[PDB]
Amino acid sequence: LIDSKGYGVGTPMGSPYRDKITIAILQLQEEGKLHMMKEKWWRGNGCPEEE
Amino acid sequence: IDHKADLAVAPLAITYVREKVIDFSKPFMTLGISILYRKPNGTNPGVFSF
Amino acid sequence: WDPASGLNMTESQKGKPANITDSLSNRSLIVTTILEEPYVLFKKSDKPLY
Amino acid sequence: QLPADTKDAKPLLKEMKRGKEFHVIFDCSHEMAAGILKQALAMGMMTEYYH
Amino acid sequence: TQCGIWVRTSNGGHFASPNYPDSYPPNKECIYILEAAPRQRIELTFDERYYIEPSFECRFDHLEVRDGPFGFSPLIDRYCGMKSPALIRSTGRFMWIKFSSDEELEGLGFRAKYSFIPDPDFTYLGGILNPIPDCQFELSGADGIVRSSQVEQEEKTKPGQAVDCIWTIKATPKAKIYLRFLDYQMEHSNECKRNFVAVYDGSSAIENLKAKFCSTVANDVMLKTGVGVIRMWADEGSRLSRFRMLFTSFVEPPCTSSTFFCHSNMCINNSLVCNGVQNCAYPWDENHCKEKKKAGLFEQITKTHGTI
Amino acid sequence: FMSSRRQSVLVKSNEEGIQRVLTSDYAFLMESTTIEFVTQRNCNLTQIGG
Ligand SMILES: *[C@@H]1O[C@H](CO)[C@@H](O[C@@H]2O[C@H](CO)[C@@H](O[C@@H]3O[C@H](CO[C@H]4O[C@H](CO)[C@@H](O)[C@H](O)[C@@H]4O)[C@@H](O)[C@H](O[C@H]4O[C@H](CO)[C@@H](O)[C@H](O)[C@@H]4O)[C@@H]3O)[C@H](O)[C@H]2NC(C)=O)[C@H](O)[C@H]1NC(C)=O
Ligand SMILES: *[C@@H]1O[C@H](CO)[C@@H](O[C@@H]2O[C@H](CO)[C@@H](O)[C@H](O)[C@H]2NC(C)=O)[C@H](O)[C@H]1NC(C)=O
Ligand SMILES: *[C@@H]1O[C@H](CO)[C@@H](O[C@@H]2O[C@H](CO)[C@@H](O)[C@H](O)[C@H]2NC(C)=O)[C@H](O)[C@H]1NC(C)=O
Ligand SMILES: *[C@@H]1O[C@H](CO)[C@@H](O[C@@H]2O[C@H](CO)[C@@H](O)[C@H](O)[C@H]2NC(C)=O)[C@H](O)[C@H]1NC(C)=O
Ligand SMILES: *[C@@H]1O[C@H](CO)[C@@H](O)[C@H](O)[C@H]1NC(C)=O
Ligand SMILES: *[C@@H]1O[C@H](CO)[C@@H](O)[C@H](O)[C@H]1NC(C)=O
Repeated sequence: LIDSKGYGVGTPMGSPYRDKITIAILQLQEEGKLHMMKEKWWRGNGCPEEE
Repeated sequence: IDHKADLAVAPLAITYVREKVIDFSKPFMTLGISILYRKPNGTNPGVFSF
Repeated sequence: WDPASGLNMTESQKGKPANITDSLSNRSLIVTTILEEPYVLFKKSDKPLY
Repeated sequence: QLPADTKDAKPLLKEMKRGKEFHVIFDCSHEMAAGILKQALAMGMMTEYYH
Repeated sequence: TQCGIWVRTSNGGHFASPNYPDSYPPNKECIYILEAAPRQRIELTFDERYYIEPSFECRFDHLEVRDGPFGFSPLIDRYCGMKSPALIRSTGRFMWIKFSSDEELEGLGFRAKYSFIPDPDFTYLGGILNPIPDCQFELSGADGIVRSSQVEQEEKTKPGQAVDCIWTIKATPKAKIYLRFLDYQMEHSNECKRNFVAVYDGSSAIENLKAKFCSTVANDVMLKTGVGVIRMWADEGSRLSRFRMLFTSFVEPPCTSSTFFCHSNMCINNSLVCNGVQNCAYPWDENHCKEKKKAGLFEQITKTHGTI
Repeated sequence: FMSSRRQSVLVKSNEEGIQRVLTSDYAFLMESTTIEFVTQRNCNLTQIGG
C-alpha cells in the first residue's frame, strides 16, 4: 500500500448518526463481520490451480 | 474521563470500549497483527546437498 | 519609608476588589501521553534545562 | 562624582575602565586635573583610545 | 608556590596573605582549607590589620568565608573594604577560605586563627560524633575507575538518606586529566536539584564548573590542570543513580620515549598500552595487541573432530 | 550515521584522519584541495568520488 485512504458512511454536517454508526462499525469490526463480508464478495471464484 | 487532560497523543488504539467512553479522531496510523520470524540463513542444507 | 529599613510598602496583594480572576489567555492544553519507543522518548543531551 | 574626602580616584577610574567608558568630560580645577592624570597613568587609561 | 604561611599550631593557624603586610600581588587565588579538627569547629575573629580594595557589591578583590568544604558551599559573607571585620563562627566541622585577586590593585591582608572547643550537636551518621561526611577520596596514578558505588562499599553513610561525596584526582607530574564516562544513569533526568554530577579543574572551588551533568548523556571532558574533582549530589529520594568514570593522565605532544601518542593531542604512558581497558577517545592503545597465530587443522584435532 | 556514532567517526583534526585511513578502515571526508595534496605525496592513498 502506497497511500493510506479510508472509506466511511457519510453523514450531513452535524448529524446525530455519526457517533452511533462509529460505535456500530467498531462493534462489527471486532466481532469479525467486516471480515466475513469482505471474504464473501472479494472471495471471487477461488482461483489459482496449484500456485 | 476526569478532564485532567485535553488530548491523548499517544499509541492509543481505537477500540469498541474506549470509543464508548471517550472520543477519538480519525486514525493517523493504521496497523494490525503480523508475524515475527527469523530471516532464513542456509547454514545447514543437510549433508546430501550435492 | 525609614532610612535604615528601606520601603515597607504594604501593597498586600489582597485588598483589590473582585474584578479580575487571573489566567485570562489562550488555554494551554495539557496533552497527556505515555513514553514508548519510537513514539515518545526522552531527548539524549548533556545540557540540563528543559 | 570624584570622592569627597580622599584624592585617590582609583575606585572611580577602575569602574570607568570596566564599563568601557572612553569619552570623559572632567569638571575639575587644574589642581585636581593634574591629580587625576597621574592616577590615570598609574592605571592603564592613558592609551590612544581615551578622549 | 606563593600563598603564605599555614603554621601548624596545635589548634588553629593564623593565615597570612601572599607577602604580608605589603601589597599582595595580582592574580592570586589561594584556596585555604581550615581542617577543623574532630569534636570541634573553627572561630576566626579577624584582625584589626585589614585592607582589601573596596568595590561596588564586592565584585572585585574579596575574601569568601563560605562555611562548607569547597565551591558549591553555603556562603557566610563576602568581605571587601578597609573596615576590619569580626564575629566569625562555624556551622560545621569544616570551613573554606578563598582569597581572590584582580589585576590592578593594592591591599594589605587578613589574620585570624581559632577560638572553639565545645562539642557539636547533631549525629548525621548515627551515634554521638558522626562527621559531615567523610567521602574525601584522594586517588591518583595513570588511571583508575572512579565508581559511584564507593560510597556504599566503604560504608560512610546510612542507607536511605541523601549523599554528597567528593572524589579528588591528582595526576602524574606535569600532566592533565582526560575524564571519561563509561557508565552513567540517573532516575530523574533533567533535574539538577535532585541528582547531578559535576567536574572541577585545579581546585574544587566554584571557578571550575567545567560540566554539570544531570541529563541522560554525559560526555568526555578534558581538564587543563593536574587536579580534578568530581562530586555527586544525590538526595534522599534518588539514591540509585550511578556513574563509573575513568581518568587518564596525559601530556601535550611532543611525544618521546615512555609516550604512545594517541593521535588526539595526548601523550599517554606506555603502561596504558594494551591495558585491556581503553584509555583514549578511540582505542589507539587497545589496538595491534592480541594477534596470536595461524594453527588451522592442527589444533582441530580434538574431542569432536580429531576422533573422526 | 555520524550523529549516532559521535567520538567514533568524528575525528579531531586533518592529521588524525589521514593516519586513520592509512591504518584502519576509514572513509574520511575533507576538502578537495588537500586530498589532491595528500594523494600526490602519499602514493598509497586515493580519491574516490567527485
Ligand atoms: C548623618 O546620618 C548618618 C548618621 O546619623 C551618617 O551615615 C549615613 O546614613 C546611612 C548609614 O547607615 C547611609 O545609608 C546607606 O549607605 C549605603 C552605602 O554603602 C556602604 O558601602 C560600604 C560597605 O558596602 C561602606 O564602607 C560605606 O560607608 C556605606 O555604609 C547605601 O548602599 C545605602 O543605600 C540603600 O541601603 C539600604 C538598603 O537596605 C536602605 O536603608 C537605604 O535607604 C538605601 O536604599 C544607604 O545609602 C548613608 O549613606 C550615610 N551617609 C553617607 C554620606 O555615607 C551620615 O554620614 C551623616 N551625615 C550626612 C551628611 O548624611
Ligand atoms: C512593615 O509593616 C508591617 C505592617 O504592614 C509590619 O507588620 C506588623 O508590625 C507590627 C509592629 O512591628 C506587629 O505588631 C504586627 O504583628 C505586624 N504584622 C504582620 C502581619 O507582620 C512589619 O513589622 C513592618 N516591618 C518592619 C521591619 O518593621
Ligand atoms: C496605577 O494606579 C491605579 C490606581 O491606584 C492602580 O489600579 C488599582 O489598584 C488598586 C490597588 O492599588 C486596586 O484596588 C484597583 O482594583 C486597581 N484598579 C484598576 C482599574 O486596575 C494600578 O494598579 C496602578 N498601575 C500600576 C502599573 O501600578
Ligand atoms: C593491505 O592493506 C591493509 C589495510 O588495512 C594493511 O593493513 C594495515 O597496514 C598498516 C600499515 O600502515 C599496519 O598498521 C598494519 O599492517 C595494518 N593495520 C591494521 C591491521 O590495523 C596491509 O598493508 C595489507 N594487508 C593485507 C592483509 O594484505
Ligand atoms: C609509567 O611509566 C614509567 C616510566 O616512565 C613506568 O616505570 C611505569 O610502570 C608506568 N606506569 C605507572 C602506573 O607508573
Ligand atoms: C603505503 O603503505 C604503508 C602504509 O600503509 C607504507 O609504509 C608504504 O610505504 C606505502 N607504500 C608506498 C608509498 O608505495
